[PDB]
Amino acid sequence: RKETYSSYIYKVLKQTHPDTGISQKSMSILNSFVNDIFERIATEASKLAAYNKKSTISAREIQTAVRLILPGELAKHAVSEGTRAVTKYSSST
Amino acid sequence: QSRSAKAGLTFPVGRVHRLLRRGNYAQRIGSGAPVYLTAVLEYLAAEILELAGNAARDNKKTRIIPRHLQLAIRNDDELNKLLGNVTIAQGGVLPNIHQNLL
Amino acid sequence: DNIQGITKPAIRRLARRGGVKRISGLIYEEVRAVLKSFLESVIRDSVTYTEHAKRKTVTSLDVVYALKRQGRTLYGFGG
Amino acid sequence: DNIQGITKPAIRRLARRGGVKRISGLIYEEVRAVLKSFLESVIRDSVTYTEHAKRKTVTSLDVVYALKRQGRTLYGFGG
Amino acid sequence: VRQKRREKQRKQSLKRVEKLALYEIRKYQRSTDLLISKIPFARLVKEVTDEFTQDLRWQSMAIMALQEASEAYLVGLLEHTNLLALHAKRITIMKKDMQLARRIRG
DNA sequence: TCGAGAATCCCGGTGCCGAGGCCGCTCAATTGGTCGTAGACAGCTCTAGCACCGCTTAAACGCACGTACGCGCTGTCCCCCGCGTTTTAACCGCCAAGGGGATTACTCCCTAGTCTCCAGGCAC
DNA sequence: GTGCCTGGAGACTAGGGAGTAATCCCCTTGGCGGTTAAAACGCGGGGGACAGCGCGTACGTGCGTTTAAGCGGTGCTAGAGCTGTCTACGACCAATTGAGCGGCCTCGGCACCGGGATTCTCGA
Repeated sequence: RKETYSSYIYKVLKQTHPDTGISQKSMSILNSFVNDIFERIATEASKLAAYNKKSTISAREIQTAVRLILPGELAKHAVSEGTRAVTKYSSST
Repeated sequence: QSRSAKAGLTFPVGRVHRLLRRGNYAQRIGSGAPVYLTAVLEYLAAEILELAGNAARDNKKTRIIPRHLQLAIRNDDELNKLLGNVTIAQGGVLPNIHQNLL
Repeated sequence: DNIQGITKPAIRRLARRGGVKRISGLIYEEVRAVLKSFLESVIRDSVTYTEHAKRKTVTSLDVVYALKRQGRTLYGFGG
Repeated sequence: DNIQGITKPAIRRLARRGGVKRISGLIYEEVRAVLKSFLESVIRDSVTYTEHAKRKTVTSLDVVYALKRQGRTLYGFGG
Repeated sequence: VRQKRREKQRKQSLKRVEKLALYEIRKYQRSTDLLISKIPFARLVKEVTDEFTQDLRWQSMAIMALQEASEAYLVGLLEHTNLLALHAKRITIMKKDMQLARRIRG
């Protein structure tokens, strides 16, 4: 009983391309990859928070971290997706 | 009403905020932070699953194998910038015979 | 001896995976030596992980943590 | 015009400092090209650092942290 | 012994049905599985762990991950030395070719 | 030559083990009144980069001997390689002992918080 | 050398981790047979590594010249702290609910297995 993204990966797979199946080892590879990029963005956000006197991790710290790690097209699409979701969250409480 | 259903999110934003709180990273986490973490992880997951769906489409196999994920991660320069150092288990290598031997 | 368990056609098939036309007879011993060196360099950390943990099983979590520490991270066996 | 801020005997003396004696004519232009592609990521990372600092002047600690993130840690300009 | 009968039937099916060096390059470049024999590699890593040990156990998936990582590192070094080999006008590689890439990486 | 009978090509039936779905569930996700605490703005100064150029000044631009050697051709020479043949241990299945991994938790012991008194530490 | 501001040092009281009893218990380590695909020994070779030569050219080296460019001054200019002052602002324990895991049952293309139609041989 470990907190796994597996059902969420199958859910977000079934929205855009439901015709493709998913095995077990590939799903565990996806879970390890998303946990690796999650802990990488977590330690980079904590590092940028401890840099310049801001202990609270806001959207500014993690958007600077997303702009820091990712390439230009990837950071552009990621900051677009992040701004879309933060407007959809701050609007609908 | 969970925090995921307040923005149509699927990745566990409350669980992610919990792992940021009790995870030896920082002290405070703002309310606008883990929804944005859920957003960028959802974008990366959607990108890699769409690449895996294309790799399953053009290789006439209806399932996702680690070779398809390896050809997804290694045939893109943005993915070679992001994860050009890690490997995929049973993913194989890039078929590319060099021009001097040909 | 167990260092010569990876024989000559094994390294031949590895080179054919890596795209070599013709290979020499001096390759195999240096391949085995650098393989033993890489195995020692990852196994020292992978067993200090399991020696700290009051354990005697070299767990897959320990070897993927030692691989993540030394740069070359694997996916699928934790993390 | 600042793309030619470096000169050809400077690259020649840097090659004598390292050990390269015979230099081709394309080496200086390829050195300018690899300098162009080398400084750009670290400098735009320092721009991201200064945007995180929400100011105009780029401070030195942001440069040290950018070179630490890139893997080119420098000793003597912080800590 | 129905598992033994099924194994003998599968072995008979493999024995009946399943049973200029330019082809092997394009052949082994699309292969996905491992290529090192398993239990001699397990005996070798058991001998390597005997230098830095105590009866230390071993999970099987850990040795599988080790075999995968070692095969990946070896094909990475070999793919990097092929370019330096053909750069020195050598189609046939040599031990000098796997010295600079072992030197300039570290 | 007719026809009946045996062999085979192609079409239809059936195991079968992995993908997909599901009931039970049970320690986490949600919300909440509060509460010490981060933190954002602002006078105000002070301090580090920028321009002009006073005054020099080595150094690059570019052309001219000249010969070292990169590229290509020619001959050499031999060492892995395809192939055949003999050996050999890997994989699989199976029998067996048992040994550390995992899970439960309690006194004890070491830490967060607390105030109190003192010796480090860059500036004059 | 001289020095005052302040983190450092430290004991007492709640309050949460440690490793020693305890017991499953699953994975593993060790060995016996077989059989088989892979490892090993050898043998002729030919195609690729390697030494050497032709050459010419382009950089090693040197010289007239410009060419920014460096060292030193100093005002102009505009960006970096710090103490007040106030607002947000994310966490703490608790009732209620939830949603993804433990283990279970259902499909479905792939490979193996049998008939309908066709072709081959003989007989009638």
